Amino acid sequence: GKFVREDYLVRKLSAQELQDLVKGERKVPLIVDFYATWCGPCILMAQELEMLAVEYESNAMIVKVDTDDEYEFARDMQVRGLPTLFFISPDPSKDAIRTEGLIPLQMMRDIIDNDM
Amino acid sequence: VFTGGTAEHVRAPYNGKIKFNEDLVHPTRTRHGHPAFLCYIDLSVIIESEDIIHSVTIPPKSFLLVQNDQYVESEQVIAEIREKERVRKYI
Amino acid sequence: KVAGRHGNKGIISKILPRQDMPYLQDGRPVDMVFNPLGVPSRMNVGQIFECSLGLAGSLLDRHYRIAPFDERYEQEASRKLVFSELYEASKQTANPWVFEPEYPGKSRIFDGRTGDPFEQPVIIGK
Amino acid sequence: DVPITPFTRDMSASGDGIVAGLIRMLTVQPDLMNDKGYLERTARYAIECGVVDQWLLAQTRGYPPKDDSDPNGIRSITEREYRTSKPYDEPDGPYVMKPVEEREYRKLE
Amino acid sequence: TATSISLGIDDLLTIPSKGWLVQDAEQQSLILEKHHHYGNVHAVEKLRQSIEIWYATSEYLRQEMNPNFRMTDPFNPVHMMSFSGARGNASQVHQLVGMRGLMSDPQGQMIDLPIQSNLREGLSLTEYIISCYGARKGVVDTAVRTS
Amino acid sequence: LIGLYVLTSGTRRGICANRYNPCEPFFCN
Amino acid sequence: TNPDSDPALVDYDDGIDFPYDDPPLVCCFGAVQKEFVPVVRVHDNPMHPDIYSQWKMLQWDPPEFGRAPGGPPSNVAISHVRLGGRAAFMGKVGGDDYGEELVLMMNKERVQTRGVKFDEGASTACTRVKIKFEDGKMKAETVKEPPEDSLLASELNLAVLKEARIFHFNSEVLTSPTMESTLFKAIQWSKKFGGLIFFDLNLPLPLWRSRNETRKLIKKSWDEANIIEVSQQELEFLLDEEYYERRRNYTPQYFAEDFEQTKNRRDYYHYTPEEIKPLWHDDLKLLVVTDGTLRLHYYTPKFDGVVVGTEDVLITPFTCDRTGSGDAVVAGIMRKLTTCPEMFEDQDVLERQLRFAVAAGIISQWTIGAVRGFPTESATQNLKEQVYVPSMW
Amino acid sequence: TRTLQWKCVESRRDSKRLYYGRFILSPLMKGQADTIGIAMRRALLGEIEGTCITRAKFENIPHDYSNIVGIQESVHEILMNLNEIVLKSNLYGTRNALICVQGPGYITARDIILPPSVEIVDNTQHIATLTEPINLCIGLKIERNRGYSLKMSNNFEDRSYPIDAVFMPVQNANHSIHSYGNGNEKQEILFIEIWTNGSLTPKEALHEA
Amino acid sequence: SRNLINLFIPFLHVEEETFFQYIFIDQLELPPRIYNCLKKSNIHTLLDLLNNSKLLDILEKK
Amino acid sequence: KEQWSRWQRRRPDVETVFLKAMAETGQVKLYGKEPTLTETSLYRARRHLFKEERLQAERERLAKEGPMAFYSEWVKAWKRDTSREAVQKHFEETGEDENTQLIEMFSHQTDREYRIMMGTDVRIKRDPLAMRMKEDQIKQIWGGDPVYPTINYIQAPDAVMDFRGPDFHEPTPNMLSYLKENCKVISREMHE
Amino acid sequence: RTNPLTQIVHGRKLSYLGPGGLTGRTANFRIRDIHPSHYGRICPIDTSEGINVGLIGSLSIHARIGDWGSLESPFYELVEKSKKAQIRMLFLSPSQDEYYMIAAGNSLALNRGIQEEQVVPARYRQEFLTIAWEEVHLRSIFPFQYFSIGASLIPFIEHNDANRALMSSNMQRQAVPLSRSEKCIVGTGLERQVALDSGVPAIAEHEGKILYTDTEKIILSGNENTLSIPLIMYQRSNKNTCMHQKPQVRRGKCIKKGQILADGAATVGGELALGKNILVAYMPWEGYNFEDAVLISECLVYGDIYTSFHIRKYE
Ligand SMILES: [Ca+2]
Ligand SMILES: [K+]
Repeated sequence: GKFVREDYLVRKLSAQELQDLVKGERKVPLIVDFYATWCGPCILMAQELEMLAVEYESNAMIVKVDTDDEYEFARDMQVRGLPTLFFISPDPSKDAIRTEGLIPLQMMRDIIDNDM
Repeated sequence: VFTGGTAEHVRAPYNGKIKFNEDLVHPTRTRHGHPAFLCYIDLSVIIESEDIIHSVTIPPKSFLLVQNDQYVESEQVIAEIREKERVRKYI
Repeated sequence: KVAGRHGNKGIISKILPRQDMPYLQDGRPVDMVFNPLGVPSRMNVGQIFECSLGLAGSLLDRHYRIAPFDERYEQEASRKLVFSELYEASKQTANPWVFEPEYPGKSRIFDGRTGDPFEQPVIIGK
Repeated sequence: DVPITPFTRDMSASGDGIVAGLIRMLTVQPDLMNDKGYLERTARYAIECGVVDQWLLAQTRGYPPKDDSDPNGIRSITEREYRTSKPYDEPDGPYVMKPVEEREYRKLE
Repeated sequence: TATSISLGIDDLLTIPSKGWLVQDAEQQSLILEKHHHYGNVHAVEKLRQSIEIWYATSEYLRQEMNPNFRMTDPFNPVHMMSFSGARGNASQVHQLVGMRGLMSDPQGQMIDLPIQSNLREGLSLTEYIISCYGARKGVVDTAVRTS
Repeated sequence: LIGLYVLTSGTRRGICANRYNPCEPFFCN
Repeated sequence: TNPDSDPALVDYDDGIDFPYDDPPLVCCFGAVQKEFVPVVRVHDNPMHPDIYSQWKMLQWDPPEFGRAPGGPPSNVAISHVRLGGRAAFMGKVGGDDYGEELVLMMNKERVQTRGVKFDEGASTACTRVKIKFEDGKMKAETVKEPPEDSLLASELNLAVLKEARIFHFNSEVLTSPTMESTLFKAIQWSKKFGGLIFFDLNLPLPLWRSRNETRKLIKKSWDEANIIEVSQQELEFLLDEEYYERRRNYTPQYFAEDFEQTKNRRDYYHYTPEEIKPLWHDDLKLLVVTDGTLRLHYYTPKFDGVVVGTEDVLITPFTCDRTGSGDAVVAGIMRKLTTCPEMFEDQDVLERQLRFAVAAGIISQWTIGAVRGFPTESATQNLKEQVYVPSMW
Repeated sequence: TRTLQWKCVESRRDSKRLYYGRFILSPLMKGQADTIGIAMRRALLGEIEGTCITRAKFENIPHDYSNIVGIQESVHEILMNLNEIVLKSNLYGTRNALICVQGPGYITARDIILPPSVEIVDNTQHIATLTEPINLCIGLKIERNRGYSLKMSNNFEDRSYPIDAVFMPVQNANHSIHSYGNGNEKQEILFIEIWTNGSLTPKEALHEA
Repeated sequence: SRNLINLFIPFLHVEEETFFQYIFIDQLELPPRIYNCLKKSNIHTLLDLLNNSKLLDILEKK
Repeated sequence: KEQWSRWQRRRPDVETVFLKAMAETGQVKLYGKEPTLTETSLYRARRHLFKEERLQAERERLAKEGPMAFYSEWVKAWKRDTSREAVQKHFEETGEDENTQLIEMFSHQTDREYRIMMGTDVRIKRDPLAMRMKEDQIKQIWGGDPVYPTINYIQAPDAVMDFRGPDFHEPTPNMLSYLKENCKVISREMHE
Repeated sequence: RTNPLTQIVHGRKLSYLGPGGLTGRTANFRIRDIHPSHYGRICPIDTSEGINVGLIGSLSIHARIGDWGSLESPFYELVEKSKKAQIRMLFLSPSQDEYYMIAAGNSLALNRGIQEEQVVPARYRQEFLTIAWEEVHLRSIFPFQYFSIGASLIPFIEHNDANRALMSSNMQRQAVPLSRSEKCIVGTGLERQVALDSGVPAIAEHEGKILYTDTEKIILSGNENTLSIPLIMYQRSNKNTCMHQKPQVRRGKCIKKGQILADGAATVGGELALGKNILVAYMPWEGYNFEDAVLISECLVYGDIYTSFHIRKYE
């Protein structure tokens, strides 16, 4: 909002909204979160992405995908468990790196700069 | 509150079975719904414990809540000694 | 006027030097002395639990945030929580006076004036 | 290591106290003079008497006055006065505030 | 000061037979409630039994509190404070080491749910709400009685 | 009243004073 | 001395002559992770996408598959040690900080990490993938497996395998070609020394796609597991998902066939051994079906039955977390199996010891985080005695 | 050689301002350890003089509750920091000290200009933080005394804000009495453990008491 | 007063003169025989090992 | 069918733990493996009598063994022989009497061991049975670990208390920004 | 504004009296009594004797105002296979509260039978009764369900008599913010919400990093926008109490919207801190602690443990 700041910075995207984002040109590392509201650990994970999004205001774009809405899409994305992220490099030739589990916030920022 | 007077509970002082003649007492239904005996004489009950017998005297007009040959734990209520607001109970 | 959170209000009548206040078996003098007679008449045993657990928390360097009615999990849940934490404080910090098996939550404290112990153990805490 | 002042540096009070303690112990038990256990206690008692007497003398006589009203001219100060330090309040001293002209503010790290 | 009487958690000594008596009362209450559902007893008979069996148990615990203290722990700190008459009475100690018993709604009636736990054991959420009736009645009647 | 009660609460008696069945200083003043 | 050799020639021997220390050692094999619930399915009534404070409502009203979710084998090892047993973890981690942290996590839990290998040229829990747009849908392919999925058969610790009386693994390793090959070697070694094989399915997201496809993958590992733990949803999915759903939705048209059917309680259906025949095999010493912590349907060659349990995540609404509950019940089973060998052939003691597993799972649901709040043995034993009447314990 | 010996069985330096020392005195005849223990207990706790800052004098501030531009701490924060530093001195009397420095940087106890009578104990104690190059000069008064400074108004001087000094240097003391088990004269063993703020080692505090 | 002084004199006496918890035994490669022996004695970290006194030859290099 | 009662477990007591500890020592002989409520009640009446006997035994042991043997229990770093004969032999060899050796032993005692050793203080008179009780026996005083894990209660005593946690409501908007957002109040720029 | 607790609890008071209300004259003691419909809506403990006893109540923590001017308290609905049930939390007006079998017991009882037939105390028709779990309609799951804020700050409240807990809430409204506050070792976990809602701590209304912090203000930058948050230093409250805010964010740290930046008086680290933790012994001491007297040491005096700042305005 213009007068009230939004409480959450991590934007939820559809499977299609994610596709054109990957197909389109991104100048910053892309972090894709797969989560479910019923997932226990994803509550703790979701807070870290909000904290991470504050660290990377515009240097890195963080989005999340709900596996309830896109169960078939997450399955095609080689997602084996729920607390799973995907760091998509801005360079198309690079390889996306997938992390599984409650990775420490320190690792997350290390992946953004070292490998992206 | 409900007995309309002074009520004393005679509790078993020893574990064991209770021996008394059930014919000497009159059948009755207590205010709690439990069947029991009404004692109108100086009935003496016998509690045969592990060691010895423990004869206990039950005064008249007192409800006997136990049965003959019934096993009773210690400190368990045996008899009630029995020596007007109206309330509507909605169900 | 000083008061705990269990309705144990109190006026301050005396201020004593640290060397004549009663002290624990680690030598630390107590900061405030309460009348034990207040608990039985006012019937607020929560301060007894809070007192003992406060001592354990300071020694173990912990803070406890306990939702009310912890006995719904089990009987004597608060007693089980406080005694276990007292023993943890008595073990990690090697202060056997913190948890006395003979009388948990209580300890023998010494008179700061004469230096001789009070024979009956006293409940201490923070 | 008893308190000693220039007025009591000769330790003569200890000498008088020591022999006084020796006399005190030997007179009360004249038959235990050739007793090793009693002599150990006697000698220890003499030491304590000598220590006390020297300690008393220092408090009685005090210390001569420092260097920057009495019939027999004798000026003395107590132990507290002997241990009292100069205030170091000299306006030119480095320990006293000076006007802004000569503050010479030291630089930090 | 020299003796330094002081009460702890375990100083609040409970009657050894409380567990048996409460368990016996629960069995009678459960059996009677089951037959009330069957229709062998009516609601008033259940209501009386619930109130009376828990009041008799509470009174027996209070009755046996002093002889237990005298025979087992004569120098119990909580016992000496009340038995000597210094502070508190048997009823207040019974709230700590026995069971708070039955409270009363602000109409004189008895609340059929008993308070089987004391203050050392701690009350449950429902028992504590019931005990607020006694506290509210006590503070209100105190203002009336004094005025 | 507590302090006086403790003072006059005398010796432990009987089984509370001796472990086994038996089957003390004297002061002149 | 060759881990990759056939477990039929000379053993690894070494200098073990003194008896092993009780309790018997347990080996948990597979990836090491914190949290990371593998069982993921599509669920209805999602909460707010952003407001995670509402997501507790799905912890005390969980999806039926997520009633007692499992986790990585590390959780089973960690929970087993807190229950008093001894557990050793076999797996590979990267040389980065996270690999040190994960190994430090298990070390502080008294878990023997002597079987943990370090891959210096790898990043822990990091899978490098390539995104490809195939048939208009974005997909990914595993370019390089993570060090967890990269344990070679030559890196197995035969000392752990010889001592380990129970060998535990999940179906997550079956999603990695490297680990699947390594797993069968470890199973072969474990059988050689006499250890029992424990198969906790915990089917990950890919394995829920098709029943026929999944059963083909599980087929080899299912036939060599002495003990198998599955959930109700996993068991129904393997046999017929639609058939058992129709039974649950069935209501008699005119009148109930018995008084209990009138109450329309939750359907705690106990599968008959005839329905278990497709999944049964000769070596299967024990099969347990867990409807969360509510029912433990146990199956043995001689007998079968169900152990009734409970769950009270609502007793602590703000600190309830289903995660790791499945690990706790599995660890509770292995804790008692290693100490009560009579369980496999005595139904009465089997139910009594399984109640310990039920109590362990209940406590594990009362705290946020899996490894953070795995119950202690005394805590589990106390809850078992409080929950059940003394005749049942 | 002496029949009655004492020794420092353990000396520790937990931090710059927390020294621990445990001492044994054995063998003591029955009742002597109790007498020595309590007297040492009271002497250590309240009969040992210490020296610390008593009042500080600023120049350009209106009161001790204002804010100085360039300093990250309020004036009241500075006084509490000054009240926390530890000083050692064997001499009595009120002495002056100066903190005339300029920033930016951290002002520590090492930056205090002390008279030769007193010495700084922990030079690393933080006092103030300077963010901009201002010139800060503070006049200090150092006094050695017993107990604690009276917490009453004495600021009638030239804006020398008083500091509630706590002169006691022994943080805590404890003593234990153990039976020697001689069985012939009831000898006893006395232990004394002393905690000091570093202004004097526990052995010195044992002697001073 | 004298008895009190004699009690505190000894304190002034002087005598004559004459002229890596975060590393564990699991990580370092050890023989299973040695590993079990240490584990039986609750020697989990290296600090527990040095507090008790070809084992050392392999250990000293790491 | 046995009914769940919440009183089916006997309440953990100090008396039960000590009575069991005394049973294995032989000081007491209980009727069975577990002390009954009658025996625990009887223990309270005579609890002081048994404590004194243990205290007397320790005093007798100290008198016979000697200061070195008795107090070597709380000095782990003392490997030398603490027997009466060894102490006498050491004095003959070196001239250091028993007191000198005793001060030497306590020089190696750590502060943690010293605090444990304070149970032998002639004033405290801590129960010898309580000093040597194992942890597994102590836990039975309150009845083992709590079913609800204490880690839920534990909080570090330095925490900024993140207000964006799962247990906190949404951040409260400024009142004159929620109204502006919902166009209920026009800004002064619109007004002028 | 005596302390952060008073600022919050004041706005949640219920006044039975007032214009058109039942004043002290028309104050029949029935209105001064606990009614079974008060459960979860009006705190039974917090009588809060102000103008008169039982005429100034307080709302329960989870209590909410219904559409028809009614008090609604949430309960957990035990739906029996009735759809997905979406949200099982129902706010119940007092009218419909009476007609549900609400139970507060736990489900940790098992027998040779099933769990559904296990009995549990429950409320029905303003009456407590023991019923099996299968007849129960609702559960009260929230711990702080039936209590106000004052009574919810008492650890181990279930071990205190209710009347003492009534006065404890009164005393905590008289606590003085000290010069340096200190968190309680033992609490209830409600001090977090009390500090959060009191507005005494500084809460970031925007996300971003901390560019500059000092004793007077905090600079926060986020979304290419910077905010200069001012701090409150030595400001008198209506009860002559100092309100001082101390920054708790270091420079360069990133802050999410709604997180704490600085904490005011009687608040440490986002928690209500109205007192101190001190060593305490419960023994009689020569009569200086006779009855409710308290004996303290000089350590509390020269240590400034209970030193408080008070600002008086003369106008
Ligand atoms: Ca599973
Ligand atoms: K969990």
